[PDB]
Amino acid sequence: KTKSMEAYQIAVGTGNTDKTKPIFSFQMDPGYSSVLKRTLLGEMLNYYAHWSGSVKLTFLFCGSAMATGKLLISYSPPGASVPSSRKDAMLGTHIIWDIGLQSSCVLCVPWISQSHYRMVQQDPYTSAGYITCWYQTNIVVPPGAPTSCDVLCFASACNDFSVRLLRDTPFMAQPGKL
Amino acid sequence: YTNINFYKDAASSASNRQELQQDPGKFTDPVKDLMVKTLPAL
Amino acid sequence: YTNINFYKDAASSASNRQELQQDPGKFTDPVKDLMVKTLPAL
Amino acid sequence: DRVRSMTLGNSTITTQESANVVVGYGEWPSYLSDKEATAEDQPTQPDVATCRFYTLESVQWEKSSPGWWWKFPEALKNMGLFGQNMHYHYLGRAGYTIHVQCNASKFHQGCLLVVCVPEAEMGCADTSTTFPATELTTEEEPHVFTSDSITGKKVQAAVCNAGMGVGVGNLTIFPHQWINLRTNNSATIVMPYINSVPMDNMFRHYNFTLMIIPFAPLNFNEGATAYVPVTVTIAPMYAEYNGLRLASTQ
Amino acid sequence: DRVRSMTLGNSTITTQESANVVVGYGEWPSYLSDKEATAEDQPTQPDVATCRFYTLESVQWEKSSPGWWWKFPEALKNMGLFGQNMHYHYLGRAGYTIHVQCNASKFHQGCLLVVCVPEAEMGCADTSTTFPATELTTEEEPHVFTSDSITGKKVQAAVCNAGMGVGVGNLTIFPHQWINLRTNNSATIVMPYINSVPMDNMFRHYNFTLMIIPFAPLNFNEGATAYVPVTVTIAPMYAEYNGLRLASTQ
Amino acid sequence: DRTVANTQPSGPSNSKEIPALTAVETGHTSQVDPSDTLQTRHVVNFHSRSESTVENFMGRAACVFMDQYKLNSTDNFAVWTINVREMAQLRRKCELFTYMRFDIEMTMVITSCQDQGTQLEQDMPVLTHQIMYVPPGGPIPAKVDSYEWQTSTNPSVFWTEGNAPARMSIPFISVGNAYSLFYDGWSHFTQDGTYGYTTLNAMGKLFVRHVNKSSPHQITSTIRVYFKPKHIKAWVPRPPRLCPYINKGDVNFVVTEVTDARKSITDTP
Amino acid sequence: DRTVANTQPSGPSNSKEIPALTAVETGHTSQVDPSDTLQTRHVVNFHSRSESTVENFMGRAACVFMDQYKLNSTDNFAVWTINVREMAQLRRKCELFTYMRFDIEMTMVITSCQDQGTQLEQDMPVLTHQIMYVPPGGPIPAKVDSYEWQTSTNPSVFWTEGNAPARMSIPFISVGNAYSLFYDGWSHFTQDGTYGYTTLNAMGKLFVRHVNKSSPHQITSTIRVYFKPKHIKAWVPRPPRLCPYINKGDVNFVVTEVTDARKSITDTP
Ligand SMILES: CCCCCCCCCCCCCCCC(=O)O
Ligand SMILES: CCCCCCCCCCCCCCCC(=O)O
Repeated sequence: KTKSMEAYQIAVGTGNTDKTKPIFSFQMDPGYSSVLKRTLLGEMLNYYAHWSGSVKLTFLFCGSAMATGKLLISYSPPGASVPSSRKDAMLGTHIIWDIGLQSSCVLCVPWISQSHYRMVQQDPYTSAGYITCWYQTNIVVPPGAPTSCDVLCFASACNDFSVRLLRDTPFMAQPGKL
Repeated sequence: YTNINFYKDAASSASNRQELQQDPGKFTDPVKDLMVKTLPAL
Repeated sequence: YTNINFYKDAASSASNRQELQQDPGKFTDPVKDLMVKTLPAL
Repeated sequence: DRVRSMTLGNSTITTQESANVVVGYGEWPSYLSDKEATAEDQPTQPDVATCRFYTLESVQWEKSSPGWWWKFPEALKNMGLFGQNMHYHYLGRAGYTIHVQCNASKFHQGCLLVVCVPEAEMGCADTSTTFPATELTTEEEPHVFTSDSITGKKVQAAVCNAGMGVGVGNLTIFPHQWINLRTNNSATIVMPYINSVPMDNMFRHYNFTLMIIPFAPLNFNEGATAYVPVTVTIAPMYAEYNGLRLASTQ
Repeated sequence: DRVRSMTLGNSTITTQESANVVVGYGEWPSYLSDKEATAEDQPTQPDVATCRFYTLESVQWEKSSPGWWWKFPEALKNMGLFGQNMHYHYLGRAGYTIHVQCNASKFHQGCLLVVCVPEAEMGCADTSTTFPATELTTEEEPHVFTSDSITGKKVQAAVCNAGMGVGVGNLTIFPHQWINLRTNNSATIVMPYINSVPMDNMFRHYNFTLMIIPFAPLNFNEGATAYVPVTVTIAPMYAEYNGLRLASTQ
Repeated sequence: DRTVANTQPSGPSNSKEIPALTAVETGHTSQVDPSDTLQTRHVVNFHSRSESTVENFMGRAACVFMDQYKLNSTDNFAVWTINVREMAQLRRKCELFTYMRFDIEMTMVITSCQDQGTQLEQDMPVLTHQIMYVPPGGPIPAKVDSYEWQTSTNPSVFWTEGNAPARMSIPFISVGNAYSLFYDGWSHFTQDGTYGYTTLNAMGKLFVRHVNKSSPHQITSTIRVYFKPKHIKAWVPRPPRLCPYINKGDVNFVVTEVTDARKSITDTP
Repeated sequence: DRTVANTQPSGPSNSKEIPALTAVETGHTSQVDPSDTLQTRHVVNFHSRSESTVENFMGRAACVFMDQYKLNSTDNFAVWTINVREMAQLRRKCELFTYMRFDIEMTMVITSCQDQGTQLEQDMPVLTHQIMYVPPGGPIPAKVDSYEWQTSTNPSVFWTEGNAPARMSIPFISVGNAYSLFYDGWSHFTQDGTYGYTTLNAMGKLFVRHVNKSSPHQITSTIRVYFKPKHIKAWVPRPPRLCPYINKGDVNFVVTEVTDARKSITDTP
């Protein structure tokens, strides 16, 4: 799916099976996590070696107007293993999204770090947490409506984001004369 | 020092490395009608 | 001379070699209660 | 007026179709005052850690479902730092906000009654004996009512009497709200602290019981979604604790 | 001036023969200010529950005892609500007061040096390899020095170098006090928070090490008590925690 | 040099305000702050976005050209058409904006080395080099001793080896109001010719040669040119180029992948 | 620049004041002056503690790195991880404090010498060298003619032989509020990984190479780097290291002796 349009589609379903398992999970680290490495924020972050600030993620529900449901999205600060149940994910920074007319909800990571700055490259001393989603309630649709919908996510920086050290991007290489 | 020009030409000057001006409203908020964060979007 | 900076950056400056400030009380006298030399310690 | 947004701690709940929230008896929860206090110690007052939304397990509303009940605050144990403080503290005070979510399309019909009964006492099916404490509270799943008389060392879960020996239709005296699929999909109830003593042990005392009873049966035609989930979310407010000792294993 | 009384939380320590307490570098511990803060959240600040005296295990000072060391703050885990908050919190700040008790009659002689070394780094006996983390910290018993060179995947516990590659007699530069049986029987040291970053993880970082080394050997004649115990009591002060998540099992 | 915004204290709230809820179909980016959805303390931020400016970002030398000329036919001099689409390092940085105005500060580095031969016994004096910029439409030399080398009007620089590298400054010399990096058009009015940005690029050529006439044995030299933009202004930001470059003249590319493959949707390394 | 305290006159005294008597268990250092226990005259002292300051003590260059690269595979360039734990002379001086903030003023000395061979007849022009500092996380060159050498964003210095040694200034580039020389912790949160100060050291690498392509015969060069700290601040003084160093990475040591052996307790040489 890395060479198609399905990479941006987060599938959602209506069923009784596998309702206790995560919808998606990835690392918060913007510098090197494959999920958000190549985004607009990541591309500018790879020209720098230090970063700080807060990041906000919004989700759009691309489904039928008659569908309704709830979702739980949580950020777990680093220091523990990745949560494996919704009881573990409800003890952190979480927000409950009710799908409706607004059709979008915003989650903010409030820059929990020991130092003032972190490093773009992967280092054990400075690392971020994990993002996970869970089913607060199942998705209910009326008869005659599509069973499955899709969700899209957008990432952007806040007004307190900054970068200090300047380096070269690692995404460009020239094997020979053009 | 740092404010003395020894050359008449304007291109023969140091780079402006101490200027900080920003305007993110051009791209973040291009909508014609004002939107309030507290109030519902629609 | 000796007080003119030809470079805008602050790191591009000479070392501060004419500063003399001391505070030996931090280590020599860390006790909470004051002790008088003439008076007995205990 | 349909839209409403509630923010507490690090959690936020958003609704697009709802009614005005109901404050229990018209009094917002608050902290205990010095004149009304009886204890002699410095209370610990966590704010963000122990006062946030906690989403419980969900249930499926089938056509023949008779109802469910939950017995707080014990159901809120072992979740977050709210339960952990309970184990180490002999006394505590708290207030709660209850949000119940149930959604359906425009081709579905049904009605639900959400009511909080303070100091609700349940009688046994066998009048000559008592039931174990497991029947009242399990802390993991909702207990279900029944549409007929049952027997054994269990509570009388008949929907006619609701287990309290009173009419089911007269429960509207207590603070309540209705969930009608045609109109609304979420109900929110704010409840203050109600007890005879200013503080009491949380484990051995059940302050209030949340009961959801479908007065109108769910009905739909072929082709519609048959799995309608019901989810309950509760958030403690103004948590206060007095008395520190070794943890209680229970 | 010999008598002193210290009260913190629900615990109190009384001494009848002692010297004036030593404040580390002349600065009393306090809370972090807004200008020096870097985090963006509401810190939880327990006052009575997590700031009180905690008495560790005691040890016997024999005639041939070379010494002992403790590596806080990990040694303070699993005791009270101070350790419990550590498991659930990624970052924390605290200050400590250390009280060491050792008593003897007028017919006993000996001297002890109590010193807190910030950021003390221990080298391995085998210079070509590293030692497991169990050797540095055990959290239950004090680790003992030795009077001769040792080998293996362990720290060099020789009293001559103290495990840091520096002279044992030059440790007086750090805040310290002496316990002379003829004069005093208790030593108290107050230490502020010292670190490069405003906050750091407690589990993986060892802020300071408490070392007790007998410069003067214990000696006594027949008929005197041969069991002289040494007890250490530490009390956290101005505890602050930022960052809440699931508990860390370690 | 102002700092970033500070954080304001927040508390518990239950009301009809919905900062989190928004609509993304409007085309507006949400302005939610962390204080709006969580309980936060008060902190003073002194961090400054001082190195994120365009002027500081572009303010660093980068290699643009490299060639070799020898001293002992057409190998005695080098010819370069001045373009910034020959090195990938600087091409990617300058393709993030559609139009740009800037003044370059060119510098050159010249090194020489004797060639490996059977006979290497020679004694030579210091070497001198000449660099000439031919304006567009000017005559182009065809030989080392051609008549165009006497720069009556064209600029020239003479640099003896062993001294500091030469440096020069060039102003805005574009016919239009800015440099158009991307041009979506054809050269001719009949929608024919060459499609791309080559049509608008009319910069002149550069010539380098050896001033010394001859040497007993062959000697080869290499020249490297570095550009630093200053007094820069940028317009119309553009997304970064994903695919590696293929040819300098055009923007032809091959199909690539957006991101690196992961094991599963819920896979955390 | 103030002077030290003067001496005050004293006379015979018989009273209950006991300046000499004190208690050393309190942890306080006695402040007794020579006038307190003896009869002294009045002298004016003009001596000043002007060279005992930390800034003046640290204000002197010291060697930090030394390596060789040759001009004729991987021997044509040198790679150095920037650390101050490779030379004992400066390591001992900088281990007397736990935390320190300072700005370095680096300089380099480059020398070249022809290698001894059977055939030595050659004539070569002046030589040029390039030094590039790769920021942490940046691409590292793998060849002399690799593409990373064109420093679009990374700093670089070109120094032709025969001129004055190059010099540069670097500011405080630490993530934290100071440089932690001693770190008592583990890299991972599970108390595993590497124990020592290596975890906090995240400084970038340095690359040196020859600009000239080739020479008829092999030539070798040596580069030496010197550091001078300025605008320095120090905290938490530490006792000096007694035992000689064994490995750069860690602080492992061998058992040594506190002082030199004497014949007896009452032996005066
Ligand atoms: C060698 C001495 C004379 C040198 C004259 C200056 C070199 C001419 C270059 C002018 C164009 C510079 C900017 C062009 C960049 C672009 O084409 O976008
Ligand atoms: C060669 C030109 C570019 C040179 C760039 C400066 C060299 C980088 C060194 C930065 C770190 C200096 C201080 C680090 C000391 C330490 O690690 O404690």
